Amino acid sequence: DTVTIRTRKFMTNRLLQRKQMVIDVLHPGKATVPKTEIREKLAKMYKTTPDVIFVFGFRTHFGGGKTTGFGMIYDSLDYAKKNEPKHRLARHGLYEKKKTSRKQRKERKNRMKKVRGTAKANVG
Amino acid sequence: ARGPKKHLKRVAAPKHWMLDKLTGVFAPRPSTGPHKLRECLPLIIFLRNRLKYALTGDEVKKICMQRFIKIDGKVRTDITYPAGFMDVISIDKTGENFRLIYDTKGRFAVHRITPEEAKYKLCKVRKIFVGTKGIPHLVTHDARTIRYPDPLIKVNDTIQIDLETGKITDFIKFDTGNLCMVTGGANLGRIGVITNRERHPGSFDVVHVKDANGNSFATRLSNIFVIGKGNKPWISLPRGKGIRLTIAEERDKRLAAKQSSG
Amino acid sequence: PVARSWVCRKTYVTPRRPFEKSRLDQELKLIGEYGLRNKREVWRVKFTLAKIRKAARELLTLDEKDPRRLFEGNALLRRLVRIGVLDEGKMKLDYILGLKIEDFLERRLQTQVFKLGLAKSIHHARVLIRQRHIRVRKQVVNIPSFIVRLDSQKHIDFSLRSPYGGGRPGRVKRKNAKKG
RNA sequence: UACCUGGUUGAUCCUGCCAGUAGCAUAUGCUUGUCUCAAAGAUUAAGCCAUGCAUGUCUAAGUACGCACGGCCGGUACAGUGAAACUGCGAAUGGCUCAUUAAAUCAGUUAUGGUUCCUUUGGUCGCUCGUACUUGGAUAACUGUGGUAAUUCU
RNA sequence: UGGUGACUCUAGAUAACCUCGGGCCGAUCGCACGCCGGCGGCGACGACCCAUUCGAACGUCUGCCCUAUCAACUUUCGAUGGUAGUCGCCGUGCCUACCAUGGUGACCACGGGUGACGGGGAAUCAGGGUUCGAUUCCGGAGAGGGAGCCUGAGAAACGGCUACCACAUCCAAGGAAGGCAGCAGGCGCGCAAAUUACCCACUCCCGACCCGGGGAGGUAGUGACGAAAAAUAACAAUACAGGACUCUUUCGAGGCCCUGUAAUUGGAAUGAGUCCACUUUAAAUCCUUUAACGAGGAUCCAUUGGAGGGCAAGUCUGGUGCCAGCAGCCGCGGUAAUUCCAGCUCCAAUAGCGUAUAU
RNA sequence: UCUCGGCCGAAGCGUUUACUUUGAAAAAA
Repeated sequence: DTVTIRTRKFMTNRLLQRKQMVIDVLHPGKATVPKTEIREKLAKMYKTTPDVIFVFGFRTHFGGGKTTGFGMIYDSLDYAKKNEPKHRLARHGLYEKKKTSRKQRKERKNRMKKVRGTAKANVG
Repeated sequence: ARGPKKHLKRVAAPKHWMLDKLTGVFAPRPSTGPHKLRECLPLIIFLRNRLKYALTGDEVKKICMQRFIKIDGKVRTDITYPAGFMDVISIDKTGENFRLIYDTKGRFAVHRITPEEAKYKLCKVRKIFVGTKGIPHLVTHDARTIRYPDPLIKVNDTIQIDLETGKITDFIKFDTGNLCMVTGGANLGRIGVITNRERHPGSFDVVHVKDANGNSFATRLSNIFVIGKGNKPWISLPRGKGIRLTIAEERDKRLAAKQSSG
Repeated sequence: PVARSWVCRKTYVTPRRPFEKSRLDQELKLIGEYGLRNKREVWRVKFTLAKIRKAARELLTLDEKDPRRLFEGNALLRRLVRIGVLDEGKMKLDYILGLKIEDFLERRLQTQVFKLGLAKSIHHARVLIRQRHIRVRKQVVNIPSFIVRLDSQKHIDFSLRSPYGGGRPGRVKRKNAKKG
């Protein structure tokens, strides 16, 4: 009703098994529409399922009129898992990053550099 | 510096790439290939900046490593592969073909070609030499060696190459009155009929070209690429027919379009 | 090496003589009529007009049928007409030098809000603009120095969310009515 | 915006500089609410450095006999992931700094018909008249014994 | 045979050589499978050799600051040229042997200095010019200072090695290990310059790689270097003077006429701020968006300089009395100081302003 | 143009610089 979606640019993009577009969302008196709501409106609009819809980069114009972002509709969830950035999958819960920081990895690598053979597997 | 350089700063990148400044510090350093660094478009620039089929270099790498791109009929998985003048890009997944032809502004315009024209290209021979038991060899701009060429082919002539077989199917002599296109310098991207060729021994020979509308310009001999015999090109031309429009005419055309705009 | 850009340009010039009565009087008069915050706004508009005049003089030193003169002069004249500073019929490079800082200060959003019956006074106009009560065509404009174009003049409404145009009572009115 | 003003004299007109005046770039003092962009151990010390990180790398396609896991079940040549190590490639790019350096560096110009060139791309690759249904010896990794206070030593 | 403006070019034919330190002519790997022992398709990798790309290295012409209290320089220990060679990737005094005596210079050679890396460029600028350019792009050079090397295609490499010099670290005193002018950070130096943060999501680079790595880079932190926008109030009714088409004797009134100490009276408006939810983005943050609260001394309290002239703005008041001080300059201060110290008032710029220095 | 010249069939330095005008070639920022 009060929130509308219109996809200005649109390409079929058979090379990455997805359709990509720019989303213009009209929310004249509300906060920035959550990504899940935009995803379900897109799924209703393009006769697909919400799990293959990946939206990002939503910037709201000055004054509160409209938000603009980008969206992708993959042909299947397999192609979605195959052609999406890992963080965009992690937003949907389909990916889990490592639980260690860069410092720990670098220090472990430099400690491994000091040992030879299978002992390299026995470092902290 | 020691040895070769592997990076290309974004501002140091060729201007015809139409790269912007704030995206990053680096530009795609084109791979070594059939075309020079400054006269080539990397595959990543064509697949991302021009066709918008990808948003980042990661997606370009995905597209290329799915083996969807064929430059001159062969699959290339190098994102920074230098595709140059007259190269034919084929994407059978989307069923579309492009020919890298210079825009009248000096830039590789996205020029879609029919699948029949996608089967051949035009190559300007750079050198001809007899070698190794008297076999004649011919080297073009695509850096491809062709043995046993026609004896009537000389330097600055342009052969027509069948991309599937790599053999010469026809050729055009560098002669006055043949159509030609400029591949360097100020007149880069312009198309016209050769009028005369002033020769300066020991130096660069200058070729004079006349536009279809009658605008005469000049160029060096190395920057002329014969396109057709007479005034009939052997390839399809971009939306501009090689005619350079003065800024006054560009402004007038844009204003006229805006007058009838929607 | 950084992806950042450093091209930054100062938009004004301070006068050579700091304290001269004539210049001070004229600058304060301009501030008074057009409700500007300080002298730097006058200096900024003067710098804009000075750059325009320098371009006009440069173009005027060329030949009449000069492609650069023709192209650049037509561009400059069209730009000055589009913002309404120049008359639609005064489209020659000589009429550029006859312009004044008044012609540019008249095109601000403050002046246009005050002169379209949207504000009681020009300072009221600035306070309205700075508080997001004014919109142009569709965008809520908030910068009083907005130089409105000629086709943008006819669309200066009173927003669609401001208490004066959008009907939602403001903080003060809501708080006062909620205790009554 | 192609500009000047105060100061030698009892007063004047000059030469003339001092001082003023406006940017700019460093430092510094006082003060500081919002927001966007953004420089930042150059100047003196190319002075000295604790510590941590900054260059690593495997595909279906070089080498798998680490049960480290492990299968469709087995007396199975090698199921498959696969650390380690050998092999290959990169480490000569990047980043920093400006101490050198005065036709030296550098810029435009031209030459290599006076040279080298990993890589990419194309070509050439039975053009040679004289165990092959696949040759040999190791050396890692692995096991096992050690030295040294000490190291990415061996 | 072909080509160049030009070869002692390319190609062809001869007569021979062919370095154990061969110089090529595949003993390599994956996938899918089809015919009568054999035959094969798609690849990956590797290897001469020629082009090509990326270059590198060398030459040509023209062009760099100040100095003559630098006028002669080079020529023993190559200085200019020629011949032969050596070395080199090749041209070459690059280096030798022999020969010639040449070569450069007021058109400034040679020497010295440079708080001199060069350039694209920066500041200023009527027209000319002056000054700057350590600094993110290009080229050069260096890795504490010199020198010599290995590997490789490419290094005279320094997050490679070897040695000496200067520093410096551990030691059981026998030995061993070093190179932040990388990113942070520390000391020191000084007038003078930030976090021992997060991430490879972007830009690209590297690798056997669609998969790994990257203090390169990106993102945040400090940040009044600097630049852009930009709040600190707006409106109305009133006690007041002010003002005007009108008549009036000074009023009336002018409120789509307008000022002010008004710390009067009102309602409106709103963001600074604190908290929400999104949005942003690898996570964050910051903007933006939506809410809730948030202004009357709107205490949610603007400063820095100055008030004799130059140059804007008080010979008002109090104090000091050639003191203390101000003052870029002229000058002020010696008991009515417009100039100092303060109060009030004003005015210049304004979230900025003063000062020192260079230009 | 001079070996005369491809719908009647070509001179475009067959003695030099400066200067002036043109063209080519010349990174991006």
